[PDB]
Amino acid sequence: SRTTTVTLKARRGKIMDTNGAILAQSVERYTIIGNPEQAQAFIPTTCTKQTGSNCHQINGKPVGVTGAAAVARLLAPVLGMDATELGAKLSISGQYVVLKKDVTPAVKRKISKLNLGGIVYAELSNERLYSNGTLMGSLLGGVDADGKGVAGIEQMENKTLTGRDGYQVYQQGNSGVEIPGTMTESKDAVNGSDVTLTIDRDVQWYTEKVLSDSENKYHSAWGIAMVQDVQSGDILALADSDTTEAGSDQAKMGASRAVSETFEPGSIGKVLAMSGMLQLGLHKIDDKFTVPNTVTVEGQTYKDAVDHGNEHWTLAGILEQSSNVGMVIAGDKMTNEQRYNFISKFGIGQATGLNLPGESEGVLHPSDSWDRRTRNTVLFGQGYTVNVMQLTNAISVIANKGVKKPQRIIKSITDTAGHVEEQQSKGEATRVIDESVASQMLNAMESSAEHYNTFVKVDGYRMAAKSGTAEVAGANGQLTSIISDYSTIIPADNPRFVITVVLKDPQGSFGGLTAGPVTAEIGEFLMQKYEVPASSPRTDAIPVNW
Repeated sequence: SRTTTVTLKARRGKIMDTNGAILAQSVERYTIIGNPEQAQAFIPTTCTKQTGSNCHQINGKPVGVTGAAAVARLLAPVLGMDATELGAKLSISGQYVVLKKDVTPAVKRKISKLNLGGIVYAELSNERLYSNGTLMGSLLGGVDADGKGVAGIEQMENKTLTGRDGYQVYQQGNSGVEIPGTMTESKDAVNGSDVTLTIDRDVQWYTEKVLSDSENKYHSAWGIAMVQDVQSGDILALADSDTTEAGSDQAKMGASRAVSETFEPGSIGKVLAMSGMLQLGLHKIDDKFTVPNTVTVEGQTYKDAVDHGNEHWTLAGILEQSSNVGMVIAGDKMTNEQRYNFISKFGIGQATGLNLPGESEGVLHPSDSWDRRTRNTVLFGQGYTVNVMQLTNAISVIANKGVKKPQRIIKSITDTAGHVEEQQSKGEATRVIDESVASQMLNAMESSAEHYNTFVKVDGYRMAAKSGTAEVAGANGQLTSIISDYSTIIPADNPRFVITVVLKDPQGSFGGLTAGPVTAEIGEFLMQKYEVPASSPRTDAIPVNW
C-alpha cells in the first residue's frame, strides 16, 4: 500500500585549524514542509485510556475537525502562524508545500511531538559560514546549495564532513496491518565528523599579510608562500596573494594558486642534483674546481647568469654561486639514470599525496627521452616543473637529516562521540640520502644564504637557503616573465621550519631576488611566535672557494 519516506539529513561537520579554532561550520535551521494530499487524508486520533499519548489533542481536547483543517490547527500555535492560512496551503493539490522557512531546531522538535510524521517534515538548510572571511578562502573552498563540498578542503574531506543521512518510513495509507500515520521503520542520521587542519590560523594570516604587503611594495603579478614543520611534514601555512571570501563563487571557481601553480625551480634544483653527486661519491663537498664562464659539451654551450672569469670554487661554492657551468662540469660522470633517480627520489614528478583538488604532479620526463642538452639543464632546475609543496618537501629532506616524509594537512578527525582520531598520510618516510650528506648540503646551503645576507636577514638566526629564477608564461606586457623563488631552512643549526616563497615578475630594488627578503619576513614572525632559541655561532663552514 501507500508508503512515505522522510530523509533525516546529516548535519555537516566543522573545519578547524590546528588549535581547534573554527574555520567552517553549518547553521542548523529548517524548512518545514507539508504534504497537502496526506494532510487532507488525515484523521486525528482521540485521546482515550487506550491511546495514552499516541493521539492528537489541543488544550487537552480532541482536534474536532479532519484533514487540512486538523493539521493546520495542530501546527498553528507551534509555527506561530494563522490556522486559516495553513489550512489553505494544505488544501492545494500535490504532495509538497512550504509551510515555513528558517525555523529553529527547537521548533522542529516541537513539530515532531504533534504526531504528524509523514504529513509534515523538516528539511535541514545548508548555509555554511566561514568566520575568518577571506583567510585561506580558496584553500577552504566552498559547498553548493545542497551542502556538498565542491572546492578546496570542503571537497577533499567531503565524505568525512557529510556524514550519512537517516530516514523514517510511514504507512500513510490503509494496509490493514498498521494504522495510518504509523512509522514502521527508521534509521538515525550519523552527522558529519569534524576535521582539524595542520594549518595555524595565526601563521596563515601573517603569511597572507606578508604576501599582501609584498604586492604593495614589489607589485608582483602574484605571490605564493608555504611554511612546513621540518620534523613532522605538517603544513602550517599555504598561502597566495589572491583575496577571496571562503565559500564564495570566486573561491569555488578554482584552486588556490599555491596549490595549482607549477614552474621550473631554477637554481634551487641544484640542491637535488648535488645531493646525488655526494651520495654516489662522485665528488666530495669540498672538491676544487676551476669554473670558466662558459663550457661546451657535445656541441652544447652552457653559461652562467653572469660573466665571470675562471673561478676557483669548491663544489659548495658552485651551489652558493648558482653556477650552471660548475654543475655541468661537476656532474660529468653522473649518468642520465642517476640524474633522473635523484631528482625523482626527492619527490619531483610525483603526487604529494595531499590530494588537494587542482594539484598537479608536475613534469619530469623519463631520462631516455632527454636530449644532449636537457640531460644537463636538469642539473640546474630546468626542463622539469614542480609545485610549491613538492619544492618545499624536497628542501625539507636536507633539513630533516636526509629523510623525506609524506606531507600532512589533515591533522585529525573528531567523530560524533567526540573521539579525536589523529590522521596519518598514506605512504612512509623514506631515506633519500645519508644523514652525513644532508649535513654537508645544509652547510653549503647556509653558505648560499650568507651570500645574500646584506639584504636577507633574520636577526639572531642562522639560515640555510637557496634562490632561483625561471621563465614562466609571459603576462602583463612583459616580453618575458619570470618567477623569483627562495626556500629557507630556519634555524640552520636546529632546523624547525622550511619556508618557501615564489613571486611572479617582482619589481623594485631586489629584482629577481625579491623572494628572499619575503621568506625572511615570515621567518622573523615564526621565530618570535614560537619563541625559538637564538642560533649558536657558526664554526664549521665548508669552504666555498680555494
